[PDB]
Amino acid sequence: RLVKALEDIMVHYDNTTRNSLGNVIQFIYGEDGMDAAHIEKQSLDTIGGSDAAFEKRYRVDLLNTDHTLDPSLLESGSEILGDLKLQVLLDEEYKQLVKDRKFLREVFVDGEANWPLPVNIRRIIQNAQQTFHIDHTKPSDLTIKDIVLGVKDLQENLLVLRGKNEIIQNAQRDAVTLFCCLLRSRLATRRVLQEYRLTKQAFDWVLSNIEAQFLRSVVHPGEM
Amino acid sequence: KAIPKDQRATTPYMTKYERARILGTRALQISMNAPVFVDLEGETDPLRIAMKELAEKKIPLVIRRYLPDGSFEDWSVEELIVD
Amino acid sequence: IFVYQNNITPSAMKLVPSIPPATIETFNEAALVVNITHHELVPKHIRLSSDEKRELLKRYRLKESQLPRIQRADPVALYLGLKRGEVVKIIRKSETSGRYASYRICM
Amino acid sequence: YDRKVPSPTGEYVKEPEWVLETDGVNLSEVMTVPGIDPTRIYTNSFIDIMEVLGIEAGRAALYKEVYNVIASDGSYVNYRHMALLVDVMTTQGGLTSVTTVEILFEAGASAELDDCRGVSENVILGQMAPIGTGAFDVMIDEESL
Amino acid sequence: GQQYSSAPLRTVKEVQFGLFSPEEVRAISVAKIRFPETMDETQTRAKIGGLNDPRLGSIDRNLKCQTCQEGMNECPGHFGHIDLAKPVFHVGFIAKIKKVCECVCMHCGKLLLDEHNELMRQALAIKDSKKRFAAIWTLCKTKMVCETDVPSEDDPTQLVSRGGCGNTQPTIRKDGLKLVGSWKKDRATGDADEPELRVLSTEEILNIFKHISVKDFTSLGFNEVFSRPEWMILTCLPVPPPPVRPDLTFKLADILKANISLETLEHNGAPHHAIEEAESLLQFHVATYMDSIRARL
Amino acid sequence: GLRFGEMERDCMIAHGAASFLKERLMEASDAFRVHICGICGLMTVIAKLNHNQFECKGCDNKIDIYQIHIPYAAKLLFQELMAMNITPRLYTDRSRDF
Ligand SMILES: [Zn+2]
Ligand SMILES: [Zn+2]
Ligand SMILES: [Zn+2]
Repeated sequence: RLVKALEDIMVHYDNTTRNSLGNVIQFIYGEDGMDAAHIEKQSLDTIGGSDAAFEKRYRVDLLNTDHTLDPSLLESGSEILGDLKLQVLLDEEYKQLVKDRKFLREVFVDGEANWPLPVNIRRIIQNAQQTFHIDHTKPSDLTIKDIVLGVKDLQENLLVLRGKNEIIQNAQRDAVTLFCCLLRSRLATRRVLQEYRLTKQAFDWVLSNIEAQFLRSVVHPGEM
Repeated sequence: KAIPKDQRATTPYMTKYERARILGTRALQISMNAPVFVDLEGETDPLRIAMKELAEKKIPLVIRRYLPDGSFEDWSVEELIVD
Repeated sequence: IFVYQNNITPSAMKLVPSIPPATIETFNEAALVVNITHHELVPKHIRLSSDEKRELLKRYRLKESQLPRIQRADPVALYLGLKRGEVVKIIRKSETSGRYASYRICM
Repeated sequence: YDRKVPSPTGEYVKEPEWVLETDGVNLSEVMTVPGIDPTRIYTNSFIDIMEVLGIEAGRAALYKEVYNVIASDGSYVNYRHMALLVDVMTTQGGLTSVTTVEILFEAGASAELDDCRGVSENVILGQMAPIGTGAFDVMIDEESL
Repeated sequence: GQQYSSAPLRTVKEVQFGLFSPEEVRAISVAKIRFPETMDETQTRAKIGGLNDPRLGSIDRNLKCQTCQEGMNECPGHFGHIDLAKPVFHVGFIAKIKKVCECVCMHCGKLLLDEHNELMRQALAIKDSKKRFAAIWTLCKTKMVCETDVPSEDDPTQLVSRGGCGNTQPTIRKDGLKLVGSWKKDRATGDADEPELRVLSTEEILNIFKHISVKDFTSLGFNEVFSRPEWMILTCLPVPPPPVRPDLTFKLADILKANISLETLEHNGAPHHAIEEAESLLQFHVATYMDSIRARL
Repeated sequence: GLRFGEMERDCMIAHGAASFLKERLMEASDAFRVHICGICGLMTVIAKLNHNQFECKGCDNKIDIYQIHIPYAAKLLFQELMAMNITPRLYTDRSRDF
């Protein structure tokens, strides 16, 4: 009986899910436009943890000698101590990590951090680390702006809906919110330099891959 | 009721279903002695030919995608990204 | 809006749709002792302007009958005083996208 | 019961709470009892959930009844499949259950318009069904060199 | 059929169901089918301009109809017609015809309940046209009068007028292929006991249906273009070509024997009751014809 | 067993295999061809293929016409339904006059 009731629902090339009448059952399939074969359980890091621990891991304060990026992390490290306009960006990234954590604690009241999402970022990073033979003993040549603005730009290309109007834009941004929290938590500045140690070249490859993989997770029109 | 080439809002990636149906329509025609567009660097098997065709982007076909309300977009095989 | 303590009469309640355009809504008090739109399972329902609605339809390219429905006497619809033909946007939390919006049109 | 809740320093902790559980249901009235939290009251009767709190809150109850069934056996099915079901059950605004010549006569008199998207109708007509591989048309690319 | 057609070729994307009005049936006919015979002009075992070739099909090998030619094989079949001396019910809809009858006033043809009622304004709102008919019929089957004045929503000291008439309504019963009305004046007080049974001729039903408002029959699930109520009553009857018949001719024969002799009676002047009984054999043979065409397969 | 029933069909729908589903559930009952008025979708069209004349007597129309191919069973099925005063009208277009 369930097969007879659902048999006609299909995904359409607008990404909507509809019955044989064309009625809308869902405005995007699964609320996220993904195929469930391309989704894996990942932990959303912002959500858990004490407030002290979250601010050791993610806060970069370039105006403070205790709380900046050690210069062994980064080639620019000496030169960014006390720099005021980088610290504006980095404040903006932290404010976004902070909101992220609050948002997610309202979504997941319980605190459950592990949830299926597309694009297994940890395994892309571990690959980048093998593939670029990455020495944990050398500052990286990544810059602050490379990270910060590179991660913002990537979000603009994780596309599930493509319509030029506002409405479709909002839908697009709502579709990709939770993946974008996972993303900003994983590629935040202090993690990229201090935990992952990426180079520029590795980091650039991490991104372009997250993007290809994300795009290949989108469900295909026509699926029943 | 047709949607101009610009302004197209559906994916630029080919879907598994389009891919399957392409390869298979083209191998049907290869199988009935239709002219081939690609170098047979050995292959005798029509599906396999077809796929080399798809890979060299030499399959001159167009996918007409209907939207639920009757309107449609035309995407050429050439242009669809194959991932 | 008129709130009453335990009933109205078969023929009182007949005086209600009665002075168009001006509408009249009745509530038992007990239904109001608790605010149901504060309950965790009830997500945020937002009445769209008739413009909003025009836009919604144009961008999905839908007819009105292709939208999901909410009935006139749905509790939340009573609570927001919706009228037939009006659309709410429902914005819900979602374990797969975090946020998701859907829409129902009143019947 | 244990309830995971953020602690003053930010990490999640257990905090036990007493909870009551009943045989029988009267949601509209028990909701109103002084001393309870009316925002977190529940019942496994998703019909009553829809009658008092509305279609959306019914949808979410219904999902959570179906999920419970599936998980109580110990298995795990991705969200979207049970989401789809539950949407189909609640898109007309209520909870709708999912469980020949004669009929064509009725079609006649009603002026039934068959959309022709199903697999049987397409079979009778000698066609493919606009599903999957049939949900687009393939055409000869006269625009190419 | 390996021969060529300049008519562009396409798949079917929509099927639209309805009924054939008698206009459209006369409209796409070739032949008027009147004699009920195959072959022998007096006595020539060859072909007759009356049933069988009068422009529809052909066994014969002859790549011939009415300048549409092609083989006894790539010919669709063409469609015949037979004008019917009297209206008869379509057997398939007797029970529908009976329920419409129960929702409409049987003198003016106007819906027994309307906007002013309310239990009926909820039934009118229903979207599914099957559940809507269902629901309005449930509210009207009861209604034994065609009101004139009715309490309005508003300040009920006052009444308000509707399309009126005031006539009492039968209680209708099914007695095979005949519908039977029974009128009263009350439910047994003073003023009038003993109903007045009386059969509902096709004739009058068909006439009441033709008087029902587009608004009103739409409200009942019918459609102004594809399906009007009146088309449930046959007046003009489609004659399939020989592709359809593999012994259904033996039965349309017998229709015409009956159509021929209902007309030769109406012609002769002839008693009320003979005309009626010939009317009823017409009906039975038209009904037998289709309840036989439940041969689909 | 050794069949292809309701459940098998459903699996093939899930995979999206429409061509397979059409091949397997067809008739070999041949694809008969037929002309169809585009106004009244009926198989009423008189097709003079040799002098190239196509008319709907009744829709008064010789421009809007199509060809279709359908199983013979279906061409019967439909003429059966016309015999019973039901119109099963085949249109080539979905979205209409509007
Ligand atoms: Zn012919
Ligand atoms: Zn009347
Ligand atoms: Zn026509």
